[PDB]
Amino acid sequence: FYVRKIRFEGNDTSKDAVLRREMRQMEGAWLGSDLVDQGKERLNRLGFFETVDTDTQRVPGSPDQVDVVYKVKERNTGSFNFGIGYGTESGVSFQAGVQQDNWLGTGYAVGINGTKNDYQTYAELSVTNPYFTVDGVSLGGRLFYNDFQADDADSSDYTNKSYGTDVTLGFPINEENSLRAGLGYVHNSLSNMQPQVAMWRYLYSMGEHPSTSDQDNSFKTDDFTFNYGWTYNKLDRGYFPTDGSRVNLTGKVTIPGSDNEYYKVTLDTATYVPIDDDHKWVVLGRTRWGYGDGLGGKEMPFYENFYAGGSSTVRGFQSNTIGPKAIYFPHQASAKDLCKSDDAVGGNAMAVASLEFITPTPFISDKYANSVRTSFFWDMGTVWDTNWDSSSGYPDYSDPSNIRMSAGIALQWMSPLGPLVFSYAQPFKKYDGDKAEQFQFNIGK
Repeated sequence: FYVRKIRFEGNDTSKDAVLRREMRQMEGAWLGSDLVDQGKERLNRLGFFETVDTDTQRVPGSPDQVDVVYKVKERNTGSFNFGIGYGTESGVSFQAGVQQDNWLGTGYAVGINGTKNDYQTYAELSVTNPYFTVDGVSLGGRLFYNDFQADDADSSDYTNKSYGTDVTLGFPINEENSLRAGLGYVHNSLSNMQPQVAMWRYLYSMGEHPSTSDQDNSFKTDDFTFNYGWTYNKLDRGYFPTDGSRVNLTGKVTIPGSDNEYYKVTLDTATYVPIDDDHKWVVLGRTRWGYGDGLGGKEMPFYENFYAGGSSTVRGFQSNTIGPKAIYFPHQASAKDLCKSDDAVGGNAMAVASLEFITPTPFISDKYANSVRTSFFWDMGTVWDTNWDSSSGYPDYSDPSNIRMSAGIALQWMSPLGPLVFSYAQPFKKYDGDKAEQFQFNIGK
């Protein structure tokens, strides 16, 4: 018996000539099991396969010829994910999931994700194909479920169960630049809303005028959107930058087939300026911007509002407190006129800025220095409601000018339990109903 052809079945991503080198069986030359078995074990030495087996196939219409088939399977192990942590005004957060790129030689990248915290429960099904022509260009699919409990996020009472879809293109415009664009669908099921002037104005705008009696009432919507974005990143290191910037522009727009008629746009900038030779003293320039409104006829959805205050925006203020507050019709909590509250609602417009100064950590003169970052900050921000008709006795929520600020210290440490962050700030400039939260902490999400 003699070998005619040495075939490689399941040679998906590994090259043909590569696998031909790791086996010394000559074509045309006499077949020997000794040379077949040695090629299989050498293919395992490469370690790019889970299972390698030999199968000598007989040639059709030949009493002598035999084809040597090496049936191989590449071990593309999927990504497994799990996450636990704490944070002031977010509480105990659970972030677990699982993604697979090899599924099922399509060759799309499929994944199932999940999130659970005090106010939000999220779940998604992802499907996207990278390469996809010239560069890592993509067309993505997203099937999501979301449950938001406004009372638990420090806002005025309501509950919004969301179901929707995403069809997003991801053009990599540079090594440091990305540009995404997509289509969307979103079903929002608003329920148990607490009556106030700020959210009843949008329901009166949508033509769905409800009751002012008590909490129980529904409002289901269906929307189709065009999503766009851009991400610039020139940060020297990932998690503790010293030089470079990061810009994120992510705005959406409603299609004329949707129930809601609105547009919303956001901008987030981070600028790191090192003032030395060893990048020990650095100045961080962070800014966050947001704007949206009811594009013709009606007002923008209050679930799409902008919020400020807390660990990620303005420290010294409890989560979501900065900006407008709810003006209730009956009573507030556990009367025959309007009731102004301390409970935030957010706004269609917000501007946040922050000047931070990172210094070397005192008391630590070691190689443990690149683990902890000490910073002194000055945080500033405001959120307002464009459509708040002051034509009253209640505060002008349409006024941008009342910008609230804080000063404080910050500590970041790559702790044995994961990323640890704690801040302590004084809210030196506060306005009517703004709630303070001096010490704020966040552990490894």
